[PDB]
Amino acid sequence: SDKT
Amino acid sequence: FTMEFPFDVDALFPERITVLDQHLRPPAVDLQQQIMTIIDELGKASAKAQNLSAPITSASRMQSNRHVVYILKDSSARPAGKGAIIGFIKVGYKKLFVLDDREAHNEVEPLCILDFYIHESVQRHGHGRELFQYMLQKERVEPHQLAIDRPSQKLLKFLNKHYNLETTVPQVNNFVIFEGFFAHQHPP
Ligand SMILES: *SCCNC(=O)CCNC(=O)[C@H](O)C(C)(C)COP(=O)(O)OP(=O)(O)OC[C@H]1O[C@@H](n2cnc3c(N)ncnc32)[C@H](O)[C@@H]1OP(=O)(O)O
Repeated sequence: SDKT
Repeated sequence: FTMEFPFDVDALFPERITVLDQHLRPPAVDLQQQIMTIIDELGKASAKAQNLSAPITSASRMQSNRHVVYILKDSSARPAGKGAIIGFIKVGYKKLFVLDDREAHNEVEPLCILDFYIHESVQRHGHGRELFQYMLQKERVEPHQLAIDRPSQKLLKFLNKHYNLETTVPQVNNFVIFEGFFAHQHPP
């Protein structure tokens, strides 16, 4: 995930 | 991001939806930098809209990954006369291990929705659905086969309204999947  | 740029978006992007990969090839005075600027501004706007502290989409990140971006231009005439950009959706395949409802950890590599944004002024005008449909068709995937990186509640409502998707088993990897994703499940 890049939304972390 | 205001949708408009100091160059002619219609000349740059002749088609309604433009699909770009890590090479960021201009369709056929640095047209590639025009594209990079558009992606940079789109990513910054999307991050702001999702309460993120920094962009997850940028020209440099496109160049260093295997993601694909679909960019929707404005098909109307603007007063400034140089076209405009409505929004984008960015996708990429990723290896994940996902838990099902039968206590199995399934190794998968689904197409993932990684970033998705429509300019605030023209949200809820159908542009997101148009973009999503075009992406489904080009990628040859059905909605329930997707995983989504940390979806906003806006997107979950969008997916439920347009495609009747319902989330399935919660995961520990920050991705969300929907009923139908597993082989023993059925799409809605
Ligand atoms: S995972 C990150 C997704 N991106 C964001 O959350 C960023 C902000 N939102 C957007 O960029 C767009 O609103 C997205 C979520 C991409 C959807 O695009 P559109 O707004 O263009 O969607 P359509 O007009 O095609 O469909 C409208 C339906 O979508 C859901 N929805 C949109 N906006 C909201 C808000 N603010 N709150 C709840 N749900 C929302 C609704 O189901 C909406 O249907 P309506 O008829 O407008 O009720």
